[PDB]
Formats: sequence, C-alpha cells, structure tokens
Amino acid sequence: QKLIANQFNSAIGKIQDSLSSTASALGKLQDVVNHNAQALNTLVKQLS
Amino acid sequence: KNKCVNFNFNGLKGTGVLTESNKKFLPFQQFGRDIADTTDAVRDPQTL
Amino acid sequence: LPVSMTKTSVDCTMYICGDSTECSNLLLQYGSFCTQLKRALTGIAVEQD
Ligand SMILES: *[C@@H]1O[C@H](CO)[C@@H](O)[C@H](O)[C@H]1NC(C)=O
Repeated sequence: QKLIANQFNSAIGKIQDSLSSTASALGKLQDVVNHNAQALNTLVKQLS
Repeated sequence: KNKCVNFNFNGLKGTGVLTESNKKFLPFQQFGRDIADTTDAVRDPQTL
Repeated sequence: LPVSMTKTSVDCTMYICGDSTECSNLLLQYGSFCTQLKRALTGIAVEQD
C-alpha cells in the first residue's frame, strides 16, 4: 500500500511538472481557438 | 461631436461618433485605416 | 479532448452593408439568406451548450 501511494504521488508530481514545462502539451485545445480566431479574422479581411 | 451623425468628410460619407483622437498622426498623414480597410480616423480639412 | 467552440453570432446586415441604408433595402430582395445563417449560428451555440 505504501509503495503504491508513493508511486501515485510521484506520478502526479511528474504530471504537474510535465504540464508546467511543456507549453505545447495543450496544443490540441489551443487548436480550436486558433481555428476560430483565424476564421473570424479571414471573414473580416474579406470585406476589404 | 460625441453624437451619431451622418458625416461627409472630404468626400467620405459615413455614419458614426466623432471624438477627439489620442493617436498622433505624422504631419504628412491625413487619413487612417483600421483592419479590413475600414476608416478609423480622419483629420478635418478645415482645421486639420 | 475539446468539448466546445466559441459561440459566434453574426449581424449579417451590418457585415454586408454596414451603415448604408440603401444597401440594406436592396439586401431584403435576396430572400432568407439572413434567416438560415442566423439559425445555423444559433443552433451551433445551443450545440456547444
Ligand atoms: C478658411 O477660410 C476662412 C474664410 O476665408 C478663414 O476665416 C479661415 O481662417 C480659413 N481657415 C483655414 C484653416 O485656412
């Protein structure tokens, strides 16, 4: 039990550290916002 | 000023609110543009 | 995993004609292009919710 608990805690710490260090980890979620913003900008640009 | 009015500025027709500008045009500039070729600012031909 | 988009609404008359009243009058002549686009956008917003 103690070993499993320690492993779980260490894994959660590694997860938070990886999330903090890796700025591109959430790229899949930034992608939708990027598409929406770019589509809106392109629609605006079409007026010119 | 500070009222929605139909303006005919130097041949430019439109509707909007005229307010004092806080952006410093260079002396040679006399007409501003926003994104999508939208007129954002203009200088008075009679008072500059 | 993404779960929703940005709920976007478009005022087509302002986009197409802006402040031009004559253009807006002429735009009425095209039919229900406004209504279908607005309905699709509203459906997408309720979709995200
Ligand atoms: C415009 O003309 C009027 C009448 O000649 C004059 O009083 C006024 O000073 C002029 N304004 C400019 C900016 O030249």
